[PDB]
Amino acid sequence: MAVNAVHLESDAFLVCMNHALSTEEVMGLCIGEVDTNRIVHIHSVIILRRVEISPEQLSAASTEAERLAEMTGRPMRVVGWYHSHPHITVWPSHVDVRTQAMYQMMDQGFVGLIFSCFIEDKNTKTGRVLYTCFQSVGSEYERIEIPIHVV
Amino acid sequence: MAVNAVHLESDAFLVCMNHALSTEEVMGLCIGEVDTNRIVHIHSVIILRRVEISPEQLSAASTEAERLAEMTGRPMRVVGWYHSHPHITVWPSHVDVRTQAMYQMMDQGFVGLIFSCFIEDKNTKTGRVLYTCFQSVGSEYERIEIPIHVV
Ligand SMILES: [Zn+2]
Ligand SMILES: [Zn+2]
Repeated sequence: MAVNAVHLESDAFLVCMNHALSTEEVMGLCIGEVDTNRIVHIHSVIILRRVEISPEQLSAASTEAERLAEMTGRPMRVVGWYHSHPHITVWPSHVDVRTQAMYQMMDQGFVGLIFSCFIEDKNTKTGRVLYTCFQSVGSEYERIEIPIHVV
Repeated sequence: MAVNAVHLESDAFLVCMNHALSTEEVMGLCIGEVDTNRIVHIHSVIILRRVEISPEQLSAASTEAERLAEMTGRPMRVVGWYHSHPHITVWPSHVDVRTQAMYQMMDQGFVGLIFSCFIEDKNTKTGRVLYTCFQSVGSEYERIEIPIHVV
């Protein structure tokens, strides 16, 4: 079992929350660290528009990794990826599962993260936001949920 | 200081050594882990032919990351990149420094690794192989050597 849990610091949570409400095609970059107990600490999340990473994406990631490392004193890095599900259920689409899968070909403890304000019940007057953390598992891959906590 | 030292297990060393002798354009992928003391453990190295990673490169990396994690029990990942300097000095070319620099925009503790059997003295009868570990540091980037040990 690669990752036991994911500790998401409250500020990075609020960022994902704010974009989950956007309700509009982008993807986020989770930045933080991993400790002895296979726990992924996410201190910040940056949201921007085979495996390829644009120089625009690199500079944004590096800038926050600098700001975080300068704050904490510890070295930071990209540990996960975020995107929103405003028009579908919070669960990872089969594309997300196959995407996360090839991400794990590099970090193996890499993490998939999804927020969703979507509600199919069109008669309820009650607000809802879901957030799940997932990975991937011959033959096809499938979702495996990772416990996620907020600090 | 992102990384204190690099612990390179003896078998991964021999691999880099074997290709350093090839004397012939490829690049290697260092696979391992990082611990509390900012030490990069490299358990294996795979050598194959903006930031882009081919699906051919991904499958190779994942396969060894599986084999290592199955052996050690701990989760593995890509921690560095290797290439040989058979026709130049062991020191990182300015391209290597700029390459390593944008690698660090993702991992920050990511490591550059170079082996070299090159000897400019054409009158000496004595064999030599150098290996250095480096990173990158507004304005231009420059080489910063990382201590490297073999297990
Ligand atoms: Zn999706
Ligand atoms: Zn070079």
